[PDB]
Amino acid sequence: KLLKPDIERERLKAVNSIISIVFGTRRIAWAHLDRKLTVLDWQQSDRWSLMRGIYSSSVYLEEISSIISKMPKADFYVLEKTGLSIQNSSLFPILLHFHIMEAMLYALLNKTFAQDGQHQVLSMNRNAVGKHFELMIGDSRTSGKELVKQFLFDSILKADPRVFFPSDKIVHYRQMFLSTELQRVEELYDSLLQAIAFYELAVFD
Amino acid sequence: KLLKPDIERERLKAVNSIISIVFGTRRIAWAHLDRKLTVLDWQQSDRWSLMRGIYSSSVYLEEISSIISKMPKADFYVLEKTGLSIQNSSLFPILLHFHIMEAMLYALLNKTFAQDGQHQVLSMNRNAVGKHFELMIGDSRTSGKELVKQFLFDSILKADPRVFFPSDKIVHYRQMFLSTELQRVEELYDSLLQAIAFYELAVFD
Repeated sequence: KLLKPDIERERLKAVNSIISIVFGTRRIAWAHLDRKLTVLDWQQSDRWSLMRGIYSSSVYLEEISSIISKMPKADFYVLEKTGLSIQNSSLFPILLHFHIMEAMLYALLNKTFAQDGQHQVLSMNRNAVGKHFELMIGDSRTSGKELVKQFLFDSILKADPRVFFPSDKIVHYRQMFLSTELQRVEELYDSLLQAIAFYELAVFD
Repeated sequence: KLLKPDIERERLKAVNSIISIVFGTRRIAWAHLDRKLTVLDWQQSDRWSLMRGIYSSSVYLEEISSIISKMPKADFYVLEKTGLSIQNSSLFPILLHFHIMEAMLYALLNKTFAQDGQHQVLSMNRNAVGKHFELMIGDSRTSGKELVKQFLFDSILKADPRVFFPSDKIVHYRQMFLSTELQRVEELYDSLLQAIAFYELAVFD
């Protein structure tokens, strides 16, 4: 239930790095984390041309191809599996957008699937990630902004933390968090938390 | 309006061959036609695991990769653009299926797009193809079976044919039609009709 499709515990425990991807209706963000829990890259971008009343596959292709052209190679690419269902009609536009994004990411990031048939793109249960970080109110999630801010601006550093930021990147990551803090880019926070949760729940059991 | 995205007229007139793809909820079909209007290939899928209750991107990736592995190369891959609107909540399961199919076909059949940004997958308006073959009664499109039967079994030979079946293949295409005459095989008919309409409306003017 946590991860789909089903990957052998062997390939999961031997991961060297993942790219965790989270998107909304307006923005997308991703984080590259290695098995040392080091944040090798962490980016967000406002894909403002999407979700403007039309569902043009050609525009989705241009946007998603541009997004992934900035991603380094990783063992797995992890997307959110949300709680949206077909029964609610008022959420149809969002659900359709999410499935198109997910479909092209599955297709474009599985660069060798046609030759080896091994899945590299996974969907991770967002509700389970929310419970893991105690971000739930009711059965929905609250913001992980404050929890990410703790990781990024904690003072102690006298015990092994749950996530590491390199020295060359920590200055940029902090300027990125503060410059986008007023806009509250939830996808940026959620991509980091999903990557941490992937290692804590699926790699280092 | 007829074709999306917009393609330079230079590329359209220079087409050597196309793959015309039409899918429903149960089957997919395609036709490979060159600029001499020769049916180089024409076939349909049997049965797939899609549209059986769930929408799994991993399952769509597996099914569509298998379908594409049977297709030859072509200059363009033309998909149907239907009139289903997100405003019509009753059809969202089918609309979701169609958009996932389209998104992965756009992603997987654009093997060079990531380098040059030249679209090779196009969406052709189904209603316009309907009007071109005078199949419309009101705003609904009737079956093209009679047209295709006429194209495959025309023994008068007093008009310039609009499509040509090669000799090593015309035997197989006729027994394909007769074995499928007793079943719902509209995708097979529509894939051929869409290929012809593409040449008559976009290539030769």
